[PDB]
Amino acid sequence: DIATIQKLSKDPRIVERVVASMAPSIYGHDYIKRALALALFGGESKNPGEKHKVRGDINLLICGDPGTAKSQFLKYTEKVAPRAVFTTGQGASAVGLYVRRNPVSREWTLEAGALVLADQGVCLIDEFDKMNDQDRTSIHEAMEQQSISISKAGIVTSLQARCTVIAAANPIGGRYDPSMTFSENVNLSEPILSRFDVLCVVKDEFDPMQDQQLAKFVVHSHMKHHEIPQDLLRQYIVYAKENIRPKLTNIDEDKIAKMYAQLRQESFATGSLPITVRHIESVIRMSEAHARMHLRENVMEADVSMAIRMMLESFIEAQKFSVMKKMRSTFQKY
Amino acid sequence: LRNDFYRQLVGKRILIVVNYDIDAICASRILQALFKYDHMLYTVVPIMGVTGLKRAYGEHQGDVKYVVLVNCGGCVDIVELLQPSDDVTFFICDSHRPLDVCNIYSDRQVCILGDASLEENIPAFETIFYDSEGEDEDEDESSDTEQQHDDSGAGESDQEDQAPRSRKLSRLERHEQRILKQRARRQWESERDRIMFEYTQFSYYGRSAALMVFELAWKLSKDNMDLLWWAIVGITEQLLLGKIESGAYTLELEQIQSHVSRLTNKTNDQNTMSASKITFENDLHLVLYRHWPVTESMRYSRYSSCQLKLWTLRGEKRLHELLLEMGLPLVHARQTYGAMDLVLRKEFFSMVERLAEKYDIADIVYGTFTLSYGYRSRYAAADYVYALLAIMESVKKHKTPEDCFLEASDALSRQHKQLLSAGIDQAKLLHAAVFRQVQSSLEARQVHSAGSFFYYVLQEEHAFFSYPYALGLLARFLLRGHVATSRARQASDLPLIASCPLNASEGMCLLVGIVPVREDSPRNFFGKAFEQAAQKSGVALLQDFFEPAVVQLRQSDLTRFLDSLTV
Ligand SMILES: Nc1ncnc2c1ncn2[C@@H]1O[C@H](COP(=O)(O)OP(=O)(O)OP(=O)(O)O)[C@@H](O)[C@H]1O
Repeated sequence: DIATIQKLSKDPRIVERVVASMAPSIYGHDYIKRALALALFGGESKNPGEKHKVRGDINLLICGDPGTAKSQFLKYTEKVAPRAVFTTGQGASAVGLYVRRNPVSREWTLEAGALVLADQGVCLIDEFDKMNDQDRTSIHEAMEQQSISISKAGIVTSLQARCTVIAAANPIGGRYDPSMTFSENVNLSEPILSRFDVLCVVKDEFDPMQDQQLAKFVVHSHMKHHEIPQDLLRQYIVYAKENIRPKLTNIDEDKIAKMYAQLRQESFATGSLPITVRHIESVIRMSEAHARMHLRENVMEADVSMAIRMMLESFIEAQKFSVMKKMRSTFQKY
Repeated sequence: LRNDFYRQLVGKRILIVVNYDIDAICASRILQALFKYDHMLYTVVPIMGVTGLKRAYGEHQGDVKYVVLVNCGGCVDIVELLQPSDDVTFFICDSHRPLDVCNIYSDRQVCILGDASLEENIPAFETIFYDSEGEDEDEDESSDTEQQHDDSGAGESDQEDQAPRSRKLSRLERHEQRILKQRARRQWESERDRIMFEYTQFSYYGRSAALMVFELAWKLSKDNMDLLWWAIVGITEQLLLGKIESGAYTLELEQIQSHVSRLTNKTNDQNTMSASKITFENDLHLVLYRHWPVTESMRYSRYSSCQLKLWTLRGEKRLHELLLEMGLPLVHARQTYGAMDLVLRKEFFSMVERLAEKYDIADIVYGTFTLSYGYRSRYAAADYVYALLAIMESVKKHKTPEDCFLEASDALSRQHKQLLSAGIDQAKLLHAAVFRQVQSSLEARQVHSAGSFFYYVLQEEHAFFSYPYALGLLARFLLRGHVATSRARQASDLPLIASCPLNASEGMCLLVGIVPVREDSPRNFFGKAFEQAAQKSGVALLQDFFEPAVVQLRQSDLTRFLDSLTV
């Protein structure tokens, strides 16, 4: 009962069976389900010669509603995924609990954060967006340079921060804006805007049929008194991000340039909120993520085109009532 | 023989040593030595191809009568190749043996070292050039052509009842006055059954290039230890009975030991530093027991690997289990064998030889030699040759082919060794870059069968696989790779092809042919086999090498040529 993997793990329908074990909580919301599903085990170091170490990292973000269930989405991640720590918004001043090393004070206890304390894993945030700007400063390298570097003690040593990042914040403006622009929805400074990722949002409008469907599901959920189990896929992802080490090959990597141009030409000063050369490479992260969801190690148009599917949906998500830019632009792509 | 003909060799000469080979350099540096010994100045040559050869002779448009080429010859009736040859002395000594007969005959400008237990091709000239059908070398009934041409009195002569020779049967008509042509073609074609058995179905190699040369210089009283080692290098190249055959291994255990052991110039005083006369021992073709740890070099050879299947994990599991029975430590399995402690690194092979009898490997141990220069370290039998092949370094400087040749021949001295370790290093990195592609291509399922063979093609250029030696090596690691584990026992026996990109040369899509499994003596079809499609459609093909098993095409003019070459 160990080939539990390879009695099943190679079917074509298993693109979506992973979604059924994210959080068995929500009727809707396939998108973030799939996004966290891929990003829980995706990753590649691909250290080229002496330059740098690229990423075992991503920052998916959902800036939704103050009270749509978001903070519950996070916990099953921890209850399956191998590492963590719990932290909520309003952490330290981002310094952390800068010591000088003496046998006075009996060693003047020592640490610098928690990405120092949990690398190549997770450690949790909730309800961030109403926190000290003096932390939104501080965490703003470890995400991408994946490197720490300190001073201001008896020492200037340095240490490794290879991680990813939880998101869990809260919007401003009451609940959530219309399709009117996003930079107006929550106001974070210019040199933080740099990185960005899996852009989803719990925008709400009322359907009574769906209200009936899910509410049946809810009361059914409240009616349990006394495809995948959590019994297994835990180990699938241990295996998947530990042992197999995927790749890429030239198949269609020029198409990426036309779509980046589709950003820059359809989006200049309307929506295109400095989404530089990190999210593009996050394209690759999705593709490599997909093939490790397959234990493939290479791929054809499939995985990359799935990345294009999801991104095409999202960037239509976060526009104006004029909401169909890449939609009209990609019926030919689609 | 040339205990008589060598006494011709005093005048001027040209010593050419045809396209890159380890037979070549080993066979030639000895003769460079020999020839600055009897006070002769001469010419050694790099060969880039048959055209390189022909321009080379063109640049040497003198009357150097003692012309010499070695390890070549089967290209033409080479008087047709080399017209201005009038009575010029050539010497052939090639082991590419399936050679033309017009080069053998015409006892003018050639050396028929015809010595073989195959008396099978005697009239092979007695009917193709000696007979003919529907020919012009003849007379007519008119009085204007009343002169007797080169009357062979055969089919080479007329077919109109004018043949004074050809006295086996009737004259005027057998069944008709031109049944001459009938029987001519009868013998012609019924024995092209055997002519086409030659040169148009299969090719091979024969014997040494330079062990005969050792016996030549042995009769002049030279006990050059180093010459034993150089010839050893020349043989241990294609001693690889899977690559190209030795055969005589268990007979040369008498031959060469008898050359060298019986004449013991010092039986009691040899415990000295410099060049303490060569020894012999039974060891492996494990790659590089010596200067590396086990666990990387237990992993890049094919034969050790394919039988135990390590490019997947499970091979490593059973591997560790046999290190277990061996009881090697893993640290010790990751320090250089010499860098190990003593007793383990003494008893290593002592145990491995007998308790690998029982676990899936039988064919790793060999018989070979090794020796010291001094106290630095104890060089190995082949770690020259696997350092050599890494010197075919086709850099874009345009000088590095011939320069690397000249470097290589300047390597096997006892002097130049700072480069020899360089060759080792270069070799290793390439050797595990070999492995680096097999996992990629196997488990991407790139094994294109496409009918009667297996087939590979690749996409861009590697400096490994710019040139074709590395390419044949690729093909000859994957093949065992795939055919171990993806098959039943029926289809393990079919041949293999492989593309070879040359982004350097404007797009040519190089290829190399190679053979199915475990048939040592039953060798290549591909002495000609590719040329079928060359006839059928025929597109810009080349056969430039005296090596047969190779071509060079355009980037993209192959696939339809392949579809023709299905059969
Ligand atoms: N599909 C669902 N299944 C179960 N509970 C749901 C679902 N959708 C909404 N909820 C409920 O909505 C509530 C949302 O509050 P929660 O504890 O998630 O704080 P939050 O929504 O993260 O708010 P904030 O982050 O703004 O503090 C939860 O109690 C959750 O049970």
